[PDB]
Amino acid sequence: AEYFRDEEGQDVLLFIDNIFRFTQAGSEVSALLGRIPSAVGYQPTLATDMGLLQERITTTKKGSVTSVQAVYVPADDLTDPAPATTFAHLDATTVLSRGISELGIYPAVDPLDSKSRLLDAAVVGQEHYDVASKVQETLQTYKSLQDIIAILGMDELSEQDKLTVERARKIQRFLSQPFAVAEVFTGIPGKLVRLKDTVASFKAVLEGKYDNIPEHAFYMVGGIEDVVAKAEKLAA
Amino acid sequence: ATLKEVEMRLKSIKNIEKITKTMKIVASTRLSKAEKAKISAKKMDEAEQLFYKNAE
Repeated sequence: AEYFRDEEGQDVLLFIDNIFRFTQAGSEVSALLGRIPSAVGYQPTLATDMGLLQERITTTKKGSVTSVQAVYVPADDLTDPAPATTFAHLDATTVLSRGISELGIYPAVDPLDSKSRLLDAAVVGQEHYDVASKVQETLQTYKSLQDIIAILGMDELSEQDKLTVERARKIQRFLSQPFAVAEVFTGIPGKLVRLKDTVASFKAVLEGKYDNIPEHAFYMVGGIEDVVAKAEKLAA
Repeated sequence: ATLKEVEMRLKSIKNIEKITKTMKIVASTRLSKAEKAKISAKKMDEAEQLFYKNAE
């Protein structure tokens, strides 16, 4: 990557898999090196080794390198120091939780936990930010309401809350989009929708312009045009 | 693990405590109105019962 970044002077697009294995590898030889076990048996040189890797990957005056680094988080304990150290060092975190996979949503990206500081009302402008702010609130409310729904059900809930719940379920399944590489693992034609189009399509939903559309007609389909089309499909 | 599975279960128990607390309070709120109605109603009923009694 350095040869590309510097010497060839081009852009790169690094991918590493899985960096827990990198941590783990260092941990194994730590013992052999005779170094006293650190927390959860990790190498005491955990920080500096991570640091050398992470620091090496950067966008210099010369090249620019876009790393995408997979991390395996044992038993989804992000608290585990090795994931936690990596969590800090990475610029644009995305968390993919098991639960979301189980909900049948592929992406498995947990929207609440995926957070990137690249999202700003300047970086992606006021509209993008505001739309996303509405999404974030809607989902967080929905999560809060899960406890109430669990025992009480839809009872103490307001009309406003009911619309929010309905929207959240629609958004939850609007996020669901098939991957091109899951024309094998799901056998559904992949769908890639341009960013501007997605912002617009999500904007419409939030405004409730398509809250007359069934919940399952948002499920595992692309854009608004597709959501509408799957509404037509269900209608038929 | 033990700690976390305990902890999540304890959080659940906490949330349950909170909901049952909340519910109990709201129940009290509803109860006052309920009692108010029942007096007025019972008075009306008693006037009819007056006939049934006296009629034996």
